[PDB]
Amino acid sequence: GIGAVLKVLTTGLPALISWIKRKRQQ
Repeated sequence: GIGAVLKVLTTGLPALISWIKRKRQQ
């Protein structure tokens, strides 16, 4: 999505740490 490029910018915040989080914790 062309317009999603700007959206993902914020979605990457919670998804960034979520990656390492799921690793150890839920």
